[PDB]
Amino acid sequence: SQSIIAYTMSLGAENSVAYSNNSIAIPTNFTISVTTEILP
Amino acid sequence: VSMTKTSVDCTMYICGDSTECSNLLLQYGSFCTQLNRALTGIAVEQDKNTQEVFAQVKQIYKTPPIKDFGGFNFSQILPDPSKPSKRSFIEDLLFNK
Amino acid sequence: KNKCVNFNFNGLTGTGVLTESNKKFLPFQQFGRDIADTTDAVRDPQTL
Amino acid sequence: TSALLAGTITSGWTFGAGAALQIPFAMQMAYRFNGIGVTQNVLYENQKLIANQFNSAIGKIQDSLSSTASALGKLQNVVNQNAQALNTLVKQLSSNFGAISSVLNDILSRLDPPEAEVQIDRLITGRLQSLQTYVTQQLIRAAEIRASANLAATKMSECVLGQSKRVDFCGKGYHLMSFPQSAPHGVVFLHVTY
Amino acid sequence: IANQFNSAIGKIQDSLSSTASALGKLQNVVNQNAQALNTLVKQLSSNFGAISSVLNDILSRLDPPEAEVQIDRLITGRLQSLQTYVTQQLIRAAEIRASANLAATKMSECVLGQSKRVDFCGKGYHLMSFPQSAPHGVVFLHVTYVPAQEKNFTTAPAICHDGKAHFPREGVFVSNGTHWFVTQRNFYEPQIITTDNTFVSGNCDVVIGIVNNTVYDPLQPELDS
Repeated sequence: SQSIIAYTMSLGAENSVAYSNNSIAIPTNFTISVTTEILP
Repeated sequence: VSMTKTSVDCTMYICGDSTECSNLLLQYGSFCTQLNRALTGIAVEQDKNTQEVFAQVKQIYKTPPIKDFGGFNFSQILPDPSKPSKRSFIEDLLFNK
Repeated sequence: KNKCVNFNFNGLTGTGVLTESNKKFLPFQQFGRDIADTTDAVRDPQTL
Repeated sequence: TSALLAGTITSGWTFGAGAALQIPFAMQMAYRFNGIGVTQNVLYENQKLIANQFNSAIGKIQDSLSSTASALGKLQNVVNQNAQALNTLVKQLSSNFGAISSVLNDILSRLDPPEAEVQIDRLITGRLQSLQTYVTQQLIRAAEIRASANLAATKMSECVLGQSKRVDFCGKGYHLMSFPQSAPHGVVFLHVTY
Repeated sequence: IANQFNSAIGKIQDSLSSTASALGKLQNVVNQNAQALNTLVKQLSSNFGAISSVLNDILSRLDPPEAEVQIDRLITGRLQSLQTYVTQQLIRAAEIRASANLAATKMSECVLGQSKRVDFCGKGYHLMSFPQSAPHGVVFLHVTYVPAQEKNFTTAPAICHDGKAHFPREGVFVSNGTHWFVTQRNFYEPQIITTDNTFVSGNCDVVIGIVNNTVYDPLQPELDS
């Protein structure tokens, strides 16, 4: 029940966040990442 | 950032629908095939150069309805949602000049 | 017209499709040319 | 481009390092002023002056771009260099390359088989050289544009998604922030400097 | 942190062992190099309008007055096929040369030091890097710091204690709804608002967004001594 489909490319989801004159978002936890990078 | 993506048929440019010309061109080897791979490889780089520049973020953001930015007027840089093309007043000057 | 055909005119030859247009040829002109010396217009030798 | 503005204007430098954190704009510049060895008292005490200076400076960009035609000379040369290669590629078809005539029909329909093949062998060898000259040119021009994009890719990261301590990289003077703008086959940065 | 790091190293082994397309940048180098070397060998079998592609087919077959004409066509064709190869490899070396100067830059800034260039030594805030060799290339493991969980807080630029505006020295003011603290921008570590964590400048009648609150004096308990 599969086939090939054509569509308009998505640019990513929308994550509009609140903005105001008096609000701030400070993090409470963290996380260590390890990203790979290959170069010739 | 980018160039105009182009491709050229190495046969039709030389032999303009000529069977005799094509029969002789076939004896020259893969000169015809090499030139399509080069121009094709170039066209891919002009599509990568826009992803490595503009697509620095997978996540899309938007401005709020109330544009309170401490007295800074960004209306000339931000896009015009009332226009057909979602671009700014300064972007209009660049796509016209 | 509106069909891929060859051309054998009084002074022009090639292959392409003929369509009506708003161009105009002088009484002392038969066929036109673009910037690259390639033909893109022609006047019929029998009809106007 | 509209996203990077909404991130820079409202989140600053955090959306380029994970999730986007809200920071007001008047509080953003206070960190940025501290990012160049300037205490942030000068900002809050003079917010009206910083805004009138910035908004007045943005207006000069419109008048300058709308009046100076040579401003976008870098992107027009990229288009002009390519078109000259295309027309040059087509004009060579009209050349004979030492043959009887540049047209195959004037040879194939005129001369016998064993004679026409020699005249055709020159045009094939001549026209094929014009392509390798074109392909090699665009293959070098694709290297210059590739370095200009890798450069702009860095400026969209260091200057836009943060604050650069590199001198004369993100604009002349002490850098605060940047605001990109699109263009045909290129980008245009609006660097802010102190 | 030690467990978050050792856990991430294990994921790299899984991704590299399963996804072979991670090293696609290095396969394109050997493949493009091999295609060009194969293209030359195929060009040898081409006639270029001559009687035959082989030399012995012409040297011992035709006479020198006619063999030199046929031989000249192969030499004219095979020689152009070299200039097309040397030219391509001579251009590809530039792209490799730019990648080496870049990789050398990352082996200096990202590895031998701590960089502050955004997204240069890996996505996020850079801490360190660990290089790893590979065939005809180099691999980096960029260790980074990323905040994960957020919380909304009500902030302010300055605080009015008794007519004087108290700006912070490090971090920024926040509020849990009723009480105000000082905390670093990139981590929630609240502290009591005191004269040591602040800097006085001006008065409350100029700064915008200022609020009224008290600043704790460390010399308070000495008054009752």
